[PDB]
Amino acid sequence: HDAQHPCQANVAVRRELHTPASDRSCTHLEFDIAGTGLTYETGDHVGVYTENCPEVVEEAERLLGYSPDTFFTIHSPITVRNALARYADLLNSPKKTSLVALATYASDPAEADRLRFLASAAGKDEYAQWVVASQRSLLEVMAEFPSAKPPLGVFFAAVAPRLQPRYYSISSSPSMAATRIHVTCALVHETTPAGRVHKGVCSTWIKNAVPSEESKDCSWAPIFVRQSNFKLPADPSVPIIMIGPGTGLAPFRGFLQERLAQKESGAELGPSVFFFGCRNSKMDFIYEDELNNFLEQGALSELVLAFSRQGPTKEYVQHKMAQKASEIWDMISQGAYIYVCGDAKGMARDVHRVLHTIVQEQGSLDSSKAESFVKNLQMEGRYLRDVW
Ligand SMILES: Cc1cc2nc3c(=O)[nH]c(=O)nc-3n(C[C@H](O)[C@H](O)[C@H](O)COP(=O)(O)OP(=O)(O)OC[C@H]3O[C@@H](n4cnc5c(N)ncnc54)[C@H](O)[C@@H]3O)c2cc1C
Ligand SMILES: NC(=O)c1ccc[n+]([C@@H]2O[C@H](COP(=O)([O-])OP(=O)(O)OC[C@H]3O[C@@H](n4cnc5c(N)ncnc54)[C@H](OP(=O)(O)O)[C@@H]3O)[C@@H](O)[C@H]2O)c1
Repeated sequence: HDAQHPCQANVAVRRELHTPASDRSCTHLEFDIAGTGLTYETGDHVGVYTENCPEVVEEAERLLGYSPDTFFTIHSPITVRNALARYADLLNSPKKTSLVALATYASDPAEADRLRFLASAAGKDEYAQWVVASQRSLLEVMAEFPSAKPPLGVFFAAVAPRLQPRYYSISSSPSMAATRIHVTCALVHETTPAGRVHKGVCSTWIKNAVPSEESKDCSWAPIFVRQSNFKLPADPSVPIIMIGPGTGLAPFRGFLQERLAQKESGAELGPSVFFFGCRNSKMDFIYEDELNNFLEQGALSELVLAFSRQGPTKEYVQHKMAQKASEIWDMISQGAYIYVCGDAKGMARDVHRVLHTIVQEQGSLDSSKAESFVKNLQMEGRYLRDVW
């Protein structure tokens, strides 16, 4: 019932979205909010509190040397083991103030000197490479310096920051489902430059959550809702363009549920065009069936697709945007809103760059005018991005 403070909501359904032939995974999850004061609007975000994997917690317990059977008041009582699971960010990289604190408690002079060094101005380049670039966890830094043994209070006050909640762009509309909060969540699983195997904290928890639809002893999590400006226009007559691939599809599923929801009790839809992208029609084409239904009805006018690993061609959403550069510019002159959701470092940037180019050819403006023009779709509120 608060952004800072969560509501114990349960997991009703949890399903894999990829096919058994997919090499990756994407979970569809539904939070049951019946009887909770939680309310949400299309395009809003849901924050989720999660916990650490037990192996990671155990490595911390090894390193810290506490009795897990100690109870204590995190600034009502809790055990060391549960505090590490739910309140300690163990896997991100220690800030410099956290290294300072470890050094204070490092009984090896050389280890204590190295910790203090990495936190000093003199050590900034080294910190950037050995800690940040390599994505070394608090648990690794601590193993590198085993004489650093901070007391329980310091550890939670200065060494480990709290385990932040993870945000997901809600993928359902309240009209279609006012009792369920829908999330679409890619399983994260990387290897750091230093070679640590990292399981995404919240995306692994979601992947393995037990839903009430398969057992009574079901999973639950403290959730909460964050209002966003990623909202549909006032009236359906306004034409809209939705661009996100992969999990960038999430908000638009709510968008299409909302169009349809209004559509049953309302006016004709404006043209809807959705650019989707994924690896293979037979692997990660999440929500395929639902999308064709949205087409059979009037929810979405059209669904361009981009498959980047299936077939000879590496097709991306922006590549499918340039081919359709004529129709979308017409959409702009008709007053269309444009939505971009998904990966922020590559796709959004690439899509942003493509957008600037399309106006030049289909608008006859120079680079500066195009830039100012696009900047002005943003200010007007017609160009929206939900990226991460
Ligand atoms: C507004 C918003 C909406 C979102 N919507 C969605 C959505 O709809 N679907 C979805 O799947 N996700 C979404 N995300 C992203 C999501 O919130 C999480 O970031 C993502 O799921 C990973 O969560 P995780 O806890 O599992 O991974 P984490 O455990 O947080 O890991 C995150 C990344 O950090 C890397 N990492 C590991 N160790 C280190 C280190 N020491 N230093 C630096 N980096 C390290 C990992 O390799 C990994 O790539 C959204 C994010 C935002 C902000
Ligand atoms: N390499 C990266 O830096 C990168 C990019 C995106 C996501 N991720 C990670 O992978 C996980 C799943 O994310 P997701 O499901 O949204 O991503 P995804 O499934 O990897 O991406 C879906 C589609 O987006 C395509 N794509 C990749 N780069 C693109 C670009 N620059 N422009 C346009 N399209 C592009 C992918 O192509 P290909 O995959 O065939 O290249 C794929 O076809 C996330 O946890 C995320 O952190 C990593």
